[PDB]
Amino acid sequence: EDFDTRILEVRNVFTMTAKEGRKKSIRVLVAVGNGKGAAGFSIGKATDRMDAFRKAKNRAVHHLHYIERYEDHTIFHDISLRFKRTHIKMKKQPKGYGLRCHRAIITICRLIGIKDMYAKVSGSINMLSLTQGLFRGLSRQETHQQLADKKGLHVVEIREECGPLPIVVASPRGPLRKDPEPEDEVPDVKLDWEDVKTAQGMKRSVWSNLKRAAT
RNA sequence: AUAGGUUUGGUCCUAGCCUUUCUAUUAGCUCUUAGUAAGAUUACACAUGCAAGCAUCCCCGUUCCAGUGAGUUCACCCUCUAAAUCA
Ligand SMILES: [K+]
Ligand SMILES: [K+]
Ligand SMILES: [K+]
Ligand SMILES: [K+]
Ligand SMILES: [Mg+2]
Repeated sequence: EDFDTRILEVRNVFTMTAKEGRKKSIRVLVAVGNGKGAAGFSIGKATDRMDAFRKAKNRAVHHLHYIERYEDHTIFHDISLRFKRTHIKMKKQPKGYGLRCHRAIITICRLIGIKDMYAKVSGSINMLSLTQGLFRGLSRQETHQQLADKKGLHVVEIREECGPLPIVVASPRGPLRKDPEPEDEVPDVKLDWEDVKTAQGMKRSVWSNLKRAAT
């Protein structure tokens, strides 16, 4: 009773049979989630649409991921991934930002319990790949605690709204290293041109930052 | 772009086209009030009226303002140095 189901896609797939010719089947993608991190998805197939809905709904609950939510409202860090030909680039956002993402990601996020996030889907906009990719990235996100333990260092959060106050969000449960992490003068990191282009005010889009209903 | 529709018996990939947003002109139909802003398609031809005077005569001004977008890297910086203002 805690879990809620929401349809993502309904497709009329067809095969050819010797006796009848075109045989119509229903392929249904559904996502189930209780809103507290536990969410899954499944594909249900049946000649009747009701049977397809049921099969997908009941099978999705046996394939539940657990999503680590930072402060139970957003992701811990920005996740960029490619699943097959679909690119999903998700950004961590502050409280009150909303779900500025593809309608399907909005639906899945509400089931997971993420309230604030931005995501841009590029490449193929296949619904199967998007869902499978979204759950792949969110499942693999590293929490602040896991980072502190791996690095043996404090994770200190700097917030602009709190000035210079150092907020320690995670500390290493084991021994704390005494050597500071080597500060590379120039980071050899791969930058997304779309990010850099926006930061330099070089991106004019009439469709970006349009006023939309509360999500 | 938070995207959407569309190739096929069907699936996936790629791809073009189109949809949704925001402005400006024109057309159809329709139209109550007030304030404000803006306002020939045409460097085609133009009836008529007006748009430059001032002032003890000399001078000064009419080389400005206003208009248009035909032509088109004459517009910017540096160097140098006329005219002009500082009786
Ligand atoms: K397309
Ligand atoms: K009209
Ligand atoms: K005079
Ligand atoms: K011109
Ligand atoms: Mg001189």
